[PDB]
Amino acid sequence: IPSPVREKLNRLSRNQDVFPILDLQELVICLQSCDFALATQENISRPTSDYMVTLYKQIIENFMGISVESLLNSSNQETGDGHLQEENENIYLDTLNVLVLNKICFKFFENIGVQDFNMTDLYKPEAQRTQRLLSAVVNYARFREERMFDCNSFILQMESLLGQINKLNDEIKQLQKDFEVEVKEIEAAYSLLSGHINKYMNEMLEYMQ
Amino acid sequence: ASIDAFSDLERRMDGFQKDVAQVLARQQNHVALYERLLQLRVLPGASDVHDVRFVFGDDSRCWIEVAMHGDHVIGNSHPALDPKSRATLEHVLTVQGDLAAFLVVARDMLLAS
Amino acid sequence: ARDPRPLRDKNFQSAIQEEIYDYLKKNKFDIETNHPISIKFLKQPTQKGFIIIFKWLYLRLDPGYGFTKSIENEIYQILKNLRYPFLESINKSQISAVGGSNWHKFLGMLHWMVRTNIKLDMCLNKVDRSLINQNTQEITILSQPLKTLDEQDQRQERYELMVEKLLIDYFTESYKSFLKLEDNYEPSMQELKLGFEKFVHIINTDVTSTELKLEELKVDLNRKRYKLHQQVIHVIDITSKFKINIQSSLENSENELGNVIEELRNLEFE
Amino acid sequence: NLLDNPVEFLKEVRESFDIQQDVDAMKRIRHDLDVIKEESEARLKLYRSLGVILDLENDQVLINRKNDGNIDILPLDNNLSDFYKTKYIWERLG
Repeated sequence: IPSPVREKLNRLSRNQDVFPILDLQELVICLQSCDFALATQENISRPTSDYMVTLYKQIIENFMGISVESLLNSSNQETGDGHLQEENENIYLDTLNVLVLNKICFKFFENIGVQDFNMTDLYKPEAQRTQRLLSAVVNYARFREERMFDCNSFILQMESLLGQINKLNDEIKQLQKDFEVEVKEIEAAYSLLSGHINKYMNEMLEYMQ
Repeated sequence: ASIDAFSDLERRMDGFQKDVAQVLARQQNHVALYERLLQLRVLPGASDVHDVRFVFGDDSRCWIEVAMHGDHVIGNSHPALDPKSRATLEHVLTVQGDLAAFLVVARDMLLAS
Repeated sequence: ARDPRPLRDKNFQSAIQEEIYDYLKKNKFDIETNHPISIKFLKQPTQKGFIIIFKWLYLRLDPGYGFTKSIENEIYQILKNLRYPFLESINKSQISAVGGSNWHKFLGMLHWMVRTNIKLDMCLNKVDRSLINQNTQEITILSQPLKTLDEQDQRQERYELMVEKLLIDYFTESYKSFLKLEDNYEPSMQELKLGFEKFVHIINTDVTSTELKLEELKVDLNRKRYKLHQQVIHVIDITSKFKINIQSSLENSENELGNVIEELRNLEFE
Repeated sequence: NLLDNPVEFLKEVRESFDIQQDVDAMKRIRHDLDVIKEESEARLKLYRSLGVILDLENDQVLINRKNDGNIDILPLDNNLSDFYKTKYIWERLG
């Protein structure tokens, strides 16, 4: 008297894989069209480290709108830690940065259906994992592009309101520029005359002493 | 670019305007004036051997010419005068040697004649 | 490239075992895994218990990593990808039985991981604080009474940054529902509408602020111009009177002296 | 509310000065003083030697032909001078 089995806890694994896997040529065309010029079929098929590090940085800055430099900056708190004693060494640097980059990808991919991003994907990338991850990314980008018309009313309201600031700020800089020019050009007509008057009296004095 | 320093130039205007007034203070003729008050003018003589000619009155009614080079006693008069009037005037320039005395007396003789 | 720490020193091993045990008990090692922790165990360990500790620490550094069936064969590669600064100093032969004489080299690697974990939390706080800083972008420029920056439009680009931060939140959440075969994003949309009203109210502050500042520059320039104009009037008013009086003086002097010279040379009777 | 065009206004002031007119004027004024001075000089010493001294500082005329300063003065103000000043300036002489 045996009992059946629900294999499809792997449907949940397929569920973790709900986003579509894109063919190599289509995946790259879409990635390039998102203005990631660095992405190529050749490099992505044989991923190397220091290439993936550069390429990954470009991707994160676009979808997150942040500065990697600012990221390096925030890792190094200016004051408040360890200032009295150096402990004599520049070590831990970059190692912490490498794990922080790992975390950034991990959190993002959790949001788009990938739960197991890890250091191999960054530092010894492999073809199937690489295309799987990027296909989830593209599907997310397409969803964002596709659904971007949901927010156009907000954009239009924002553009109206931003227009009022700019129009008001344009008037302010125009008015403040025009008055300073007007003042000086009148003063030039007077400044010429002021030198003229000292000159006139000085010549007349030549024949009075 | 000049401004606000006008008080410096204002001082120059007020100073120069009044330096002008000092230099241009109206010098009086002192000769047109003296002739106007006294009806007495000093002109060169017609006969330049006798240098100085004196004209009395508003018109050419009375006049006389005198050398005034040294001991100047020259007889000459538009209203003719007797020798006695001419001798007294000739002594004031000779035995008195006073120009001022000779001048006041001469005009009295001429205007009355 | 060798590790400068004195791993072989036996005094150091005795000291840190007590210090390590206290930390391990506090962070629930003996509870999360059934394996108990003891000073004796940290004195000389078993290989089985070491892998439990290494995996527990590394998952705190790299939670998505999928460990293979025999962790010993990827520890070197893991350190290589991690850019472990002391990789050359660890020989591949002693990973087979770490509990032997060379346990000190592997205690120090584990200890270094603890220090990295400690430092990572500080890093995450700075990232979090950076999030706080991004929480500043939203609120720090707007709480300037008035800002100082080369582009009044840069405040604006910051405003756009403040706005864009809302859509990334909005679309990120909507995408989660889409992948769950869900299509209703009204929860996300209502939250976006409420946040945008805050924006409208706050950017309204700039419109109202800028309008009032603008009306004050108008009044001030008109009055300053009037004051400056009065300065011009005074110069022009007394300059002309100066010149005309001297023109009169010049004219008066010339007529004065011309008539005198005519009289001085008019020796006629007339 | 004022200064319809301050730029033209200032221009007129520079154009109303004219240096050469006044410089030319200065040449003529200095020349005229010399002509009056030089052609009055010989006569002016003759009138000075007469004893007739003139005060224009204080609007009166002094006479010093009696070896004293007690000779009565004649003011220059509020006067006819129409055979008026001349009578006084002939009766005070001797």
